[PDB]
Amino acid sequence: MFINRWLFSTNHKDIGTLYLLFGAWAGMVGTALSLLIRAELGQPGTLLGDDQIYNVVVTAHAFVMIFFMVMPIMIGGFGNWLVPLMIGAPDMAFPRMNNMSFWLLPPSFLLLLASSMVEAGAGTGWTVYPPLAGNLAHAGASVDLTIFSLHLAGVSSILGAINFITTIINMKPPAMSQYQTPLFVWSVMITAVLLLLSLPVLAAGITMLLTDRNLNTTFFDPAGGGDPILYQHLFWFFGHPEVYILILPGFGMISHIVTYYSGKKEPFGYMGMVWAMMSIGFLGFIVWAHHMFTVGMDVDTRAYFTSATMIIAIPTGVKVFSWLATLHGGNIKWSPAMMWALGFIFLFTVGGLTGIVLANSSLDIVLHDTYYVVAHFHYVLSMGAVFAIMGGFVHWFPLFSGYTLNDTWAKIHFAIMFVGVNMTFFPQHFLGLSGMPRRYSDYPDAYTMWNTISSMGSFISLTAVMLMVFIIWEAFASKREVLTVDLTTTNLEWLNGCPPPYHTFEEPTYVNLK
Amino acid sequence: ASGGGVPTDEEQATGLEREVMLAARKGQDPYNILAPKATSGTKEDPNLVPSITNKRIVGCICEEDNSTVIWFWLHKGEAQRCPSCGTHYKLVPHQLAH
Amino acid sequence: LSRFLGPRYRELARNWIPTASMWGAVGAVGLVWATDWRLILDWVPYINGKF
Amino acid sequence: SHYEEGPGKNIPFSVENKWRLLAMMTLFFGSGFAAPFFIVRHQLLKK
Amino acid sequence: ITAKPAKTPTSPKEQAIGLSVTFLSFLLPAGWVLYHLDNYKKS
Amino acid sequence: ASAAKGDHGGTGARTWRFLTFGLALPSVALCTLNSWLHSGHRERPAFIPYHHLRIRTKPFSWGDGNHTFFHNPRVNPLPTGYEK
Amino acid sequence: MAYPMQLGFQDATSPIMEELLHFHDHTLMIVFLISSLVLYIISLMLTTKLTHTSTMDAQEVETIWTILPAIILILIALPSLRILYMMDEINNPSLTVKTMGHQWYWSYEYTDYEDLSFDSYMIPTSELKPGELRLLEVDNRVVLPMEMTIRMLVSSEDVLHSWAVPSLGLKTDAIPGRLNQTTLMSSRPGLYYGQCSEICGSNHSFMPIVLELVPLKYFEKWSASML
Amino acid sequence: FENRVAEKQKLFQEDNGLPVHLKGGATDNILYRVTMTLCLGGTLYSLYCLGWASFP
Amino acid sequence: MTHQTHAYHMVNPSPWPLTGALSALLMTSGLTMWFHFNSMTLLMIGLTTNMLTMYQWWRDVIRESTFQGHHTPAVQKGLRYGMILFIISEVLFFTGFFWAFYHSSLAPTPELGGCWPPTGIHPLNPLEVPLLNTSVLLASGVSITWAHHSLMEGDRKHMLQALFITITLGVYFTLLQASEYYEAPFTISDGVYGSTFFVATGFHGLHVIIGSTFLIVCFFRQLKFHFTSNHHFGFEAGAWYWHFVDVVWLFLYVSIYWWGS
Amino acid sequence: YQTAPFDSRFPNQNQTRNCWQNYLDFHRCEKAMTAKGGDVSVCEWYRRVYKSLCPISWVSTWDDRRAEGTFPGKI
Ligand code: HEA
Ligand code: HEA
Ligand SMILES: [Cu+2]
Ligand SMILES: [Cu+2]
Ligand SMILES: [Cu+2]
Ligand SMILES: [Mg+2]
Ligand SMILES: [Zn+2]
Repeated sequence: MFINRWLFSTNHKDIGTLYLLFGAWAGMVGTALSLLIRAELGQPGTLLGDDQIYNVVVTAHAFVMIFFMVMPIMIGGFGNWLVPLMIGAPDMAFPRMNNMSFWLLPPSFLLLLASSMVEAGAGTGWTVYPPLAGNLAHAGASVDLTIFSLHLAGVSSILGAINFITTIINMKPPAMSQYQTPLFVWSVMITAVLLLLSLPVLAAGITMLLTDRNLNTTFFDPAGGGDPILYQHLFWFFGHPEVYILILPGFGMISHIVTYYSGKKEPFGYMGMVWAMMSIGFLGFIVWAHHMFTVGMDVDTRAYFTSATMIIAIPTGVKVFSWLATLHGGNIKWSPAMMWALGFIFLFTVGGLTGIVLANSSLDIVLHDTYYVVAHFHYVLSMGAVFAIMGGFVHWFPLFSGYTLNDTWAKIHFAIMFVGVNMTFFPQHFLGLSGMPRRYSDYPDAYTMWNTISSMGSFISLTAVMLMVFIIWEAFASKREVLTVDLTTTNLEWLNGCPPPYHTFEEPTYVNLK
Repeated sequence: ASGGGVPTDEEQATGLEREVMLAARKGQDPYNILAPKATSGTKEDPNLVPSITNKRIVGCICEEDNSTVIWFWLHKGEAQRCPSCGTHYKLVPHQLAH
Repeated sequence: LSRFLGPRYRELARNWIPTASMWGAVGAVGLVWATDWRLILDWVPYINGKF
Repeated sequence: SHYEEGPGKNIPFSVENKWRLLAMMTLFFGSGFAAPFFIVRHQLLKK
Repeated sequence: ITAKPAKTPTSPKEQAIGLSVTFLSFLLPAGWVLYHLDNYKKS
Repeated sequence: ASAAKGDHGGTGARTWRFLTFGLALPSVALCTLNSWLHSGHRERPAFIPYHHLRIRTKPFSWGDGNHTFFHNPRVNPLPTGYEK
Repeated sequence: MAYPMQLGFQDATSPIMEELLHFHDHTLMIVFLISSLVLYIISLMLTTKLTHTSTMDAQEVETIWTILPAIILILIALPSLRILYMMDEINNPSLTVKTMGHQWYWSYEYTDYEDLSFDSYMIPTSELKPGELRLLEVDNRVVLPMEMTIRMLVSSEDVLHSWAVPSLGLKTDAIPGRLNQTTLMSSRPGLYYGQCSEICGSNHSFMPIVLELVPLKYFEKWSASML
Repeated sequence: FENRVAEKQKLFQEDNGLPVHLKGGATDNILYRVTMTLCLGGTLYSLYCLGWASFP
Repeated sequence: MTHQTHAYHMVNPSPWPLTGALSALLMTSGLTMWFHFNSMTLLMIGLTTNMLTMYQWWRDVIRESTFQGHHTPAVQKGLRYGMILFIISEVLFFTGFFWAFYHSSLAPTPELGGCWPPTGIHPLNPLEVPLLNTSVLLASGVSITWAHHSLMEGDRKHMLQALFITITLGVYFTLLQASEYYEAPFTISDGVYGSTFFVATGFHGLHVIIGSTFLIVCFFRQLKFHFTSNHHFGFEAGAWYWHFVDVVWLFLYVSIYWWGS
Repeated sequence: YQTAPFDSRFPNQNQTRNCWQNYLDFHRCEKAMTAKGGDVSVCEWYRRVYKSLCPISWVSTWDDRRAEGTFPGKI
């Protein structure tokens, strides 16, 4: 019974719930790791020890938050939960395969946990670049385990990418065109395509790294004629699409949240919005090298990559401005989710603006490998991707559970986290302009002030993620059942009540062919 | 070349596959594979929404190029109208179900 | 000689295969048991008549 | 499908007793947050 | 979004309890390990 | 190096079966002969301890950890030199 | 070097670093414009009881907000690219120094004439003489002639490392088996600090760079007394 | 040859309230349990090895 | 409600995803044991449960489609998409390896002799067996097509005959390639040339074996009358995969065997 | 001679080949002036350049390779 339901599932709703549960827990581990990082940097000196134990921590932080919290939650959680409901499908195209996608995750996570236990773990950076990641500077099972964890996580994500594209394309009502599906669905259909094309190149890269250190190959070893830079190309070819794969579903949720709380029927410029994500997804494939400005490449190619990278601002701009245009004549409701949506719009703008700066190779020479880049991506990840997750979570919680959250508490939670993340990452812009490198367990005396303030902010964030856990408990402890939902005419996900039954759309949906 | 020996759908198709196969040749569509064609939608010529129960979700693409489908439950009883454009829809019992 | 060929004969051999194949396995293992064949006795955890 | 439906029934954990739940959530998120701390400890106690 | 009153309301005391517990479960284990860091760094 | 040839406008199974036995298979036969005629056994290459070859940064997970998988002693020397 | 409570870039010791400061100011001016524009529009949208929830025509305004960002990007791109080429410019150096990253120290090689080569290691915070910088002082500074175009060639003898010196606006990764080139040109004497800008193991944070720039005369006598 | 898909269609369409991976008999069941056993055991064995390798 | 009125397939709870996920764990960690603590027992168990899972998972799929009739037209169109997409991810997997190769051969490092093929490497002759392997794969392309056409025309014997010829050519290539490996005067350990060669041609080799067992499966399904002249996706896929395989070999031949040697 | 001058055939951030080429060139010229006499003329230029640009360790190992005859370049 429990087994059949929870271990042998073929239900998009239950698999989606299983994901959210996996993502939340992984989110705890990643938070703990981020605290050890700021604990180590909150006072001049060494708390843990050498850059090895420290960088092992920094590496797990990245893998956990990227592959185990953000991706599972947005794509597996919201993806599986909402997609079928938004297009009127009974389930997904491949219910069984969908389950394997999920179950591949816990093992993948185990391998990553195991890696930091055996030997001295993997202090290579999330980019696990060779020669440091090689069998000399990093002998032992650790890196190999890190590689296998990544293989599984990749197999999991492209299997799911296959499911979402097939479902989304093949399972909509016969009269509904693609230009009739909601932005969130488009958002995951496009993210699914990026995963399908980038993930395999990564697997090609790390498999080459695996043979280099166990089978005596020399793909990245100069001795045999290899090239450590070749790994950089392969990794980053996936590495960039990967960050868009991380923000796109967030773009979608934001479009849904802003529109709903503005009391609007639809988002402003729907086709412009579809065009924008498609452009973003595409340009995202031809700019990888901006991560290699100080590697010794030709000035000309270095010029190409700074330009190509900059044009991504245009489409992203039409999206920011569209969400604003959406708020326009709206009847605004200051709900928790709307608060998260507004924060995202601003904070993400700042963080992406800061990324345009780094787009310049000349300036990037002095900005690369410093805390400026740590600020850039935490703005777009800690107050971009994450803010979307929170807005979507508080907005759809009633649909998933049937129960409601205490809005006041939910608002307190935003206030605390908003202060925390800004205090944590704002100072870091300075540390980076002033020269503080990345991946250091200690720094010259001058960087003491900002690092201190920065670490204090991380404690406020800790407070907020603790409160959230409680906020979820209370919701489930009180049991206020949902009664009425607004704007369902334009929001299908809610039409079957909270929570929708195990089997929805048993009998299709009627859509006329005008 | 020359010869024979492989089964055909008409002779080897089973389950739901066969059901839609036959149903399809009689011109009927019990498993909603095709897009329902609209009527004039007037109070007197409502769109007839077949159903296997007493309510079915209707999605109304008000105007041809619309990107937003208006959704709502159509119940057993008097004809009902799309909230954004009138257009009558009336529930009807679903015949063929095997 | 061509008579052996036939639609039932294919099905027939298909049917008789388990019984006669079983005999070969029985005949083979039993023959190993009769000649007390060496190298397989290496592979048996129990019946090592060798010290 | 003998799968029960409705609030509190579409989840793999019991939500019927708020305090048993409290315990479970506490172990769940708790064990997740503590893991990194004990891993660092483990690495610090090796040689 | 409307909802029925809580089937099993959580009074302030009850909340104060769940909030305290939630905090301790996060702060204790970490605090302990962190409290003994030096002992580990010295074997 | 060709361009193309005999068009037979109607392609059914008979056409593909025709190409199989009238083109595909005959080629496999010719090339087989060709490769059976050019079967010149090259004398094992002169050994010279080049550093960019016979790489060994970690002993292989099998045997004496110094023997590559499809090791052919006749044409593959160990790092030290030819097997025997 | 960096001082306490610093906000922006370290003071430019060389001309391209000056050139960068000005470009950054330009770029930063724009990010301030846009980021404040967005914030104003947002607060504007959320401050009225007036509603208009019916349909709104897009596209029309959609050109303004697509052509504008396009013009602004050129305004940044142009200056950026110019400085970019200016860096990879045809110059003729009067000296060539090599540096080789190693797991936890850099070694320099001045070999145009004689085979001079030494190791540069960080001074343990324990053996620092008062007034010496905690994680930045090295035992053997890399001495070079001020006011002269030097050609640095960066490589490594093990894992990846990155040789950087912010005041001069330099940063070049050190990849084994590779010779990356960079032009150093200080326009003023002094001590200029930098640090390894690439994760390379346990002591990644403890393998600094200290440039000491004196006049040619003193440079050559130093060079000789060094062997 | 044969052609008895008709016999199997019937066997598998039989309303015995069995899941497809068991609808076919007793062997389905033994195969299932063997597979499940090996997987769980293996998983247990793997955890042991990791606990073992974690230590110097 | 109760009785569905959509043409889709609601698959029964299967333990297979869990079983295959556990399998991946066992094989990955098992490789880690083999590579480090010199043990294969774990790797052996993983390979085992894995075959078990694939057999059963695919057995059921056959049950649900051929015996139970759940593969309505809508369900099939979805399977087509899935296969295409899968083949795509594969095309991009091989792309990492051609990138690697071209990267190395177009800009040979001095440690190689500053040339390509590196000094000391004696490349195979494209005009010998590589040319043979090429013609074998290409012929199975025409024969698998003949098979497909017989099937649609209900010609049982011929489809079987063509599918058989196709399968043996695939095996012939496997053996031929196997011998080439054994006679090759270079190894995986011979620098970047050997790496580049053995892993690209090697992964492709693995794919020819994966494609051949697939066609074999198709062979038997046909012996058992599973396929109808009109519904045989299992074959369509096997066929698409098989072509992906010739094509990859054409690039290998031209790039590694001819150009880069 | 101050230091190796700018070389048009090696105009980018990567000088690896610059070092490599001149090391070859020198030793190739050397071998010729030897096996020809021609008053044992000498190609110093190449050595000045390669010594300036090539890190010691490379030159060393190459020399050793040339010693044991495992040097991969053709001289
Ligand atoms: C979801 C996460 C995310 C997102 C969306 C982005 C988006 C962008 N990032 Fe990225 N970035 C990261 C996460 C992300 N990044 C990470 C993880 C790293 C570090 C990885 C590592 O090396 O470890 C990184 C690193 C990184 C680098 C290299 C730094 C280095 O030297 O190491 C660069 C450089 O080009 C860069 C640029 C950009 C650009 C141009 C965008 C653009 O998408 C920004 C677009 C947004 C806007 C431009 C604002 C909105 C638009 C307007 C308001 C229009 C008007 C504005 C203008 C005309 C400018 N990023
Ligand atoms: C998803 C991406 C993500 C997120 C969200 C964060 C969040 C945090 N990270 Fe970051 N970090 C990275 C990804 C992420 N990080 C990456 C890729 C690197 C590069 C590593 C490398 O250099 O190799 C990095 C590097 C990095 C550094 C640089 C270390 C160095 O280079 O020396 C630092 C230091 O301050 C740091 C700190 C933090 C902090 C303080 C937080 C805090 O903001 C955390 C706040 C807590 C949360 C926001 C999580 C709460 C959310 C949930 C738990 C979801 C709950 C679930 C439900 C509601 C269902 N991170
Ligand atoms: Cu990028
Ligand atoms: Cu370093
Ligand atoms: Cu370093
Ligand atoms: Mg770097
Ligand atoms: Zn309507």
